[PDB]
Amino acid sequence: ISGGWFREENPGQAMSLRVEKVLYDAPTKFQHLTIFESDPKGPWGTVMALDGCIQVTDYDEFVYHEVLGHTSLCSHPKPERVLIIGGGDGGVLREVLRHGTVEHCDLVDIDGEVMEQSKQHFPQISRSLADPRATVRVGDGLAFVRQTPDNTYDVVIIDTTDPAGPASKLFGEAFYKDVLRILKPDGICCNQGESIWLDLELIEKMSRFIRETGFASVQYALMHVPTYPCGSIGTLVCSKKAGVDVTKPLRPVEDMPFAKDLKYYDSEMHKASFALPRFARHINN
Amino acid sequence: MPGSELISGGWFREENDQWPGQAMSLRVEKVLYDAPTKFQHLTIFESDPKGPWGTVMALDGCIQVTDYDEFVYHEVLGHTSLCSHPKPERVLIIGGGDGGVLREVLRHGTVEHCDLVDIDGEVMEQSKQHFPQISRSLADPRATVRVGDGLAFVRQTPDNTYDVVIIDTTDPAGPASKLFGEAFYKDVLRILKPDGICCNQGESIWLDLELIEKMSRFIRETGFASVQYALMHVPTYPCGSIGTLVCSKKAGVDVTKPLRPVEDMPFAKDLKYYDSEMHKASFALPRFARHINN
Ligand SMILES: C[S@@H](CCCN)C[C@H]1O[C@@H](n2cnc3c(N)ncnc32)[C@H](O)[C@@H]1O
Ligand SMILES: C[S@@H](CCCN)C[C@H]1O[C@@H](n2cnc3c(N)ncnc32)[C@H](O)[C@@H]1O
Repeated sequence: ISGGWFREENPGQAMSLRVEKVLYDAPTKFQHLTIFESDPKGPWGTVMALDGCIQVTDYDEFVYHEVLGHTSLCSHPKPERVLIIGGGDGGVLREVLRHGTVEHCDLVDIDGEVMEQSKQHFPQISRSLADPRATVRVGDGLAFVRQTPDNTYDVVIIDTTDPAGPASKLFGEAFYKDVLRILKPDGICCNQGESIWLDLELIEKMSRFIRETGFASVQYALMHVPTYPCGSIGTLVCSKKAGVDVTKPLRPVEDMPFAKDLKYYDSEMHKASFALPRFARHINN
Repeated sequence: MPGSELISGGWFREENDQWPGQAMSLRVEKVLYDAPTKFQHLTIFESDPKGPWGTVMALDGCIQVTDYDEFVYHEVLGHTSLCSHPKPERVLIIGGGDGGVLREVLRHGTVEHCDLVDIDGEVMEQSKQHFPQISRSLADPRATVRVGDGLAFVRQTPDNTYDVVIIDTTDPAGPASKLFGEAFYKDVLRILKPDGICCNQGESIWLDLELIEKMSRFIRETGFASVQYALMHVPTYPCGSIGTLVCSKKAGVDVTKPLRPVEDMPFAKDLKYYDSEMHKASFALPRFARHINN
């Protein structure tokens, strides 16, 4: 409520944001969705949470959306067809659609209410959802990839909630076999790759099963997000083709017309993301 | 501003008007220390043993160290600076009474002596009592630890005394206030030898960007040839990161690329965060902050 504290806890730590006004707080068909304006004496703006876990804020949203969208597309030689699983807020889709190469993007999120509330309360995040290059569907991403042809996509971006709720299977090897299949030979996959502080064991598990399922290479890109647990998150950037080094940008964004509208990502930051703290560096070898 | 009332209903809550609208919280298993010293409010507590954080120290309600992530800031301060220097033999730490940066500095076989001057002797005594893995080098024969204001210490120190000066302070509100000022950086530039390096506690790009820009400008104006900010990942600092301004007295020095890589040192494998790839990556800043570095 106004003057209280949205508190995110799931051990012995919580990140909290002061509330100015609650805009929406209700059950969807799948999740508990909350949207509030945080204290205007702070920089956060409007905040969206799902099942108690912060998803986007006005002040820092650009980080994760730019890192997912551009690290993957600038690693691809000519990304024309893209799939986003999850991503119902539209942020990754806004970034992907900056690229002049993209002809079509399909976005599939299980919760149609996330798209609706993002259109109502996060116009700068959701502008993309109406673009005629995108087909936006309500549905489970695991079912979607199981109905999708081999060799459909240049890039697949898995922008999901954590393993504990409706995204559970999207962190498993069966799903990843299907993502490898629906990618074209030169395809790239990236995901919501979780934390090196909280989820190191899961990142090592997934990096190994993704490689073993048939991806030629898998590297974790670390990013700074103040409102995600412990202040960061990462993405596993995976290449179907051997001999690809996703840690150096193949097509640097500085050669693109929208490079100077980005707030976080550029080529120095792309290369820097793959340097990991010594305790974690074995992820990237 | 803050003291004992941040410990409320089972938790320490990092509420501060230096970061409005937010607060990191850690749960409290047992308060170990909570009292005003001669200069600051010192709080030490054991966090939830079900969590990883261990013991936690705060000053004037600002989290300073936890057991679990202290290695990050101490390794980055200590090794980014020394690894940027051709032969760092004489080092000064202003602040740093927990000993963490000193522990890292003393890994270096080049160091003949390090002086440490912290205003608050209570911080050193409680670090020895409650953070032994952090404070393990305070009594080293290669260190001299003194209790006093760093502003006075630097003004008394002769020209051309130190190869590296590390300014490991609390925030600008309390006793560290003048350590974020031009007058003080004048003295640091003077006490450095010609090929000196300094670095500091350079605050947050998400909360203090305007302060970082101001320090960067006046450090260059005092006469330092180059100033670059290195960003690092610290979960228990506000917004989950902090930085350091790494400054070269001499021109032609690229502090962003290690001069003496740590990998050619026998203790490289002992570090938990820092290495040369992390050193080079730390100077890459989000586009909105990149003007701090050029
Ligand atoms: C909000 S987005 C994360 C915020 C940063 N863009 C995570 C989305 O993942 C969706 N999600 C969770 N599970 C699934 C499945 N199984 N399929 C598709 N999308 C899903 C969920 O409905 C969110 O809108
Ligand atoms: C705890 S240390 C930072 C935590 C990571 N090592 C910050 C130290 O700055 C000291 N400090 C603050 N002001 C000054 C002055 N003016 N002089 C010296 N040391 C100072 C203060 O007593 C802390 O122990």
